[PDB]
Amino acid sequence: MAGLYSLRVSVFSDQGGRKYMEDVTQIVVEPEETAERSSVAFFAVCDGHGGREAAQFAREHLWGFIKKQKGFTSSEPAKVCAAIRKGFLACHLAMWKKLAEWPKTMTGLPSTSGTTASVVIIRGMKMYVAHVGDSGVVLGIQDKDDFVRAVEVTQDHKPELPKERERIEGLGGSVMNKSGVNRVVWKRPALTHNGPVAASTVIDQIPFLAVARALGDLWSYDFFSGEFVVSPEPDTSVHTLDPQKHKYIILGSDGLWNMIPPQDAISMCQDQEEKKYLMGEHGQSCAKMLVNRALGRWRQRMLRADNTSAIVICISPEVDNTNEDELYLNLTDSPSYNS
Ligand SMILES: [Mg+2]
Ligand SMILES: [Mg+2]
Repeated sequence: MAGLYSLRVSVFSDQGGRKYMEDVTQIVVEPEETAERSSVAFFAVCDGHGGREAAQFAREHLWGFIKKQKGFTSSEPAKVCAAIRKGFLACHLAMWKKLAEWPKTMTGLPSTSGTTASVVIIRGMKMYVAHVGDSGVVLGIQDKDDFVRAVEVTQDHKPELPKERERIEGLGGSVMNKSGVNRVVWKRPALTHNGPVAASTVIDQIPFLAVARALGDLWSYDFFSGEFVVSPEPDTSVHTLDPQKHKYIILGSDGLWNMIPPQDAISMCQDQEEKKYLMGEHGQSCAKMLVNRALGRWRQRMLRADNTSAIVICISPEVDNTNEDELYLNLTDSPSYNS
């Protein structure tokens, strides 16, 4: 069952109209002694907020925390998903220890930085997907066909999602519509012995987050229960890749998905793939095309563009290799990339 297929990967991110770039992306391909030096491929999009520090920390450390966990190289998927979940948690817990080193807010309080994190890990014919937040992951599947259908395989962790609101209200928080957007409302401040700032002023400085799960956001720690109101535990899923039917995996931040719906995005990739081999080295990758398309829609709607990021993975049943901004991967050939 050790199947042969190829991937072609592109990635692009743009700051949009924001003053800082807090989106990050990551791609790591490395041989696994487990799969007899067949390579595992890790892809991630992290949409940071409250400062770039958390997203940058996940960029540098999330994959290492994941692949260290017991059961990660197990052949049983339930154990792989369990290891991936533990790696998210370990990365979150490592940020807590880093918090003193991250820059203070403009009022002198500890950093409020946090980040969504969406991860795709391909090993063999299996695709593991883990996420916290709203940087969605979309598959394209061809059922032959000249139409590729989008499938959304992650659900955004919005505060008003019922499972999330239940968890938040159970810790003593609330979910409130603030200016048309539902937000987590937490009023329990992080109090110290040596800190100067007034407690009532700490309370007013607590963020109102638009996601209910993230890595970081350590202000959400609940001293009473020991839980974090903004949860670092990801949803996990496993899918069997069928190179005859699966054609695309898109990971993206909400800068992309707020402008470009899943089917629009998958149908655009299907159109760009034709063009990409007519412009050759100098056409836009699918990822670059998606980001620029979203930026065009932000502008056309007269809105400041968010940070916008995408990773597009094209799946091919062939294993025979011209776009300079695309990485070709055959995982049974032990490629190494950024590793
Ligand atoms: Mg952001
Ligand atoms: Mg965003």
